Amino acid sequence: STGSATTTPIDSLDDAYITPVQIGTPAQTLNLDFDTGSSDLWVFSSETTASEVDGQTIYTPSKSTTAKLLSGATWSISYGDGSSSSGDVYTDTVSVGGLTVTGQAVESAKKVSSSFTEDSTIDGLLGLAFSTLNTVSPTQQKTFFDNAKASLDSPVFTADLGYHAPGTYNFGFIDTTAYTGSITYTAVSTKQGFWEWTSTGYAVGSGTFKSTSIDGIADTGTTLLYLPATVVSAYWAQVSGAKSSSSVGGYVFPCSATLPSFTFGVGSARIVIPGDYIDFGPISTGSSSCFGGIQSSAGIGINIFGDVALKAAFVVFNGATTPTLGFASK
Repeated sequence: STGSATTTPIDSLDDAYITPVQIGTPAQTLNLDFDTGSSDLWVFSSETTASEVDGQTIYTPSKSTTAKLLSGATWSISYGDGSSSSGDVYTDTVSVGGLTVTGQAVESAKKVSSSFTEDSTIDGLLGLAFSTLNTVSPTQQKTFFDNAKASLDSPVFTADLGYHAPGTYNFGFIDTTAYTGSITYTAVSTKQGFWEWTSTGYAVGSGTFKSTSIDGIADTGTTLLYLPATVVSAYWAQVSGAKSSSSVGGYVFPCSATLPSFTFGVGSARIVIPGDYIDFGPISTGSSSCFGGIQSSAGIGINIFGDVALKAAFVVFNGATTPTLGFASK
């Protein structure tokens, strides 16, 4: 089997991407944030505290003939941005882009934090990291991909995120028309439960490539590119007037600037992020200070290849017995 679904930016900045997901019988379609940095599939629901729902579409398990309470199971998760959610668990039929999993753990939110409430466009998350990170207790549950894997034509999924435009998540096949050149594959460590890999270096603009190992994660659920302070300083030093602002919470730059590109290494291959992808717009409406898309990972404790980086590439998440990651230009 295979599946193919379009993923769409939630706003004009590509802050996140949402993908329609069918849950239950008859289908209830929710728009979920596919997140390769976590491993829970959770949804706004009929059980979510009413004051914490503001415009989201909810899953109502009592209206699904295939929903079953997973008795005694609870979940609770916190994300890198400090947001969180928790609740109980149902199993139900879940389909993405024509690919169907029966008995998928669907984690129903009883509580969500303010940033989730405030984001009316995101009806929940679909985790695509390794199932060892799943938070369900006392019986850990498998991700949608893990459940689908044995049925897929090939044990892979791909992320093809657009810049200010829709893109595609495919399951079970590699669309050879979706990228240029060849795909370069690189080793993955699953020791921390992430799609963790080591970039071979970077360049700023038309500058020379610096060979240096950068361990980080491929994370579709993180908006920005978080790299070591040395690398980030070298980038922003090429933008007149750019500075790190503690009050804003990172690097900002004059909105009048033209940003240089940023290149990252994948083995001997190179992925180029155009300068425009690094512009996240005014810090507040009407400001001439703009937020940067490359930020320091210092104090996160991990480097994160988020959407800013991933949307510059066609990315293969290879879930074979020994997982790997592939990157191609597009």
